[PDB]
Amino acid sequence: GSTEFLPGSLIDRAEFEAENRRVVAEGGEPAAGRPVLMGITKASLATDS
Amino acid sequence: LYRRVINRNNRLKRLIDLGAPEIIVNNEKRMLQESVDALFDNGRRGRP
Amino acid sequence: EDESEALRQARKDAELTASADSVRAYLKQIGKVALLNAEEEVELAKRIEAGLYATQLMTELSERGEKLPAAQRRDMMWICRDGDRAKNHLLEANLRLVVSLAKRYTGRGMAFLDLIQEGNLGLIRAVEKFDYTKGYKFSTYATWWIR
Amino acid sequence: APVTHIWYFKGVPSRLGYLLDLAPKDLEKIIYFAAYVITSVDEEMRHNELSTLEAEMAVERKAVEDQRDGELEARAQKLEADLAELEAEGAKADARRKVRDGGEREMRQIRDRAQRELDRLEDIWSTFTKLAPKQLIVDENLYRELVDRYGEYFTGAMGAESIQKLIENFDIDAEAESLRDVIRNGKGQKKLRAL
Repeated sequence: GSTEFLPGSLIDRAEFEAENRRVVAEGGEPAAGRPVLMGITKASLATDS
Repeated sequence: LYRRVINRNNRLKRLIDLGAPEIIVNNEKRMLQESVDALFDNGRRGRP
Repeated sequence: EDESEALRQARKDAELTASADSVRAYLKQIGKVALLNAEEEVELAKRIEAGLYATQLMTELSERGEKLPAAQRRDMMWICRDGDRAKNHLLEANLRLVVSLAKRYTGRGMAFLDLIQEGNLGLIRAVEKFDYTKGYKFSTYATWWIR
Repeated sequence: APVTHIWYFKGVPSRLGYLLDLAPKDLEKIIYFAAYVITSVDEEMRHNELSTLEAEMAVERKAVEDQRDGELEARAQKLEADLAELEAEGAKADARRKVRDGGEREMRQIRDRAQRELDRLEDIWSTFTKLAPKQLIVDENLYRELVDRYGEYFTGAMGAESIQKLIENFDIDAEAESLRDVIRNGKGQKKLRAL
């Protein structure tokens, strides 16, 4: 895309959609991805705390 | 662990301030590095 | 066998090894200097004596000296460096005696490498206070200082 | 003396290894005083003096050639003495060729030794030519030769202070942009490594 998003990364869909909405404005371009599911251990390790 | 690190550091500074062969000084530096690594993680590298 | 690039590359690849254990690495590093004998040690003593004398002369010449010409300055600097290098050479020769002595005091208090380095300091002291004119083998004098 | 943090040196991924683009083994070899690393090289000065330094290496090589030719003439004289001592007096064919074979083995071993001296000399010269920063050299004998021939043209050390120097002279923005360009252009194992 065009917003600090390395390919192959995992980010919660809420922030990803917020950044896509913020990037379609101020110069329209998409940052695309696909839903993925990760185990409970991985999800708990990849938290914001 | 803290005593080991202090001893190695003081010995190294004495060695460099007295003047010694580079192989002796390097052995002392390696010992100091291993002591610091033991302080934080005992057994992460080599035998603990 | 011995010749035709048979085992020399094996020796090289063996010497190019991590040897993650610090004591084994130190033994490998100490293994690269040959042992000396009475003659080699006495001329090393001569060289270090010359270096010390030249250093004292230059210290005297520093204040209350003369504008030393290059012929009278470069030679003194060279003999100083030669003496220091000879001292270093003797030390690296006799670290094997140091470790042989320090192997016996293990098992209590401090570790093998700490004992080795203390013996190395003792060897520094012994070389600094050695005297070749007495006509004695250096090992006997150095053992007392190492201990 | 500086010491590296074990957390950032040794781990499941090596943070320091990824940062400096060095294998974890390389880091240990450097950190634990087992080999030398070329902290920096004087690029422009090396290029400027490459012509004259190649001249110096060429004349050293020509002196090597002169010494091996002197060895050749010495063994020619030895062969002449062998002819005088064998083919002039009573001897069998194999008896008179035994000294010839002894000479053959002597010159083959001497020329082999001169050859390996030649490989070590050209290895020294080649390593000087393609010497680059953050390049690792085992076999401290080669480092000693490189230092005594070429004390300048580069600075290399061994240990956590050498690693600290490497981290010091690190164009982080340029490295990141190069990694991003590799991400955009190259694919595959390079893509995963760059990620």
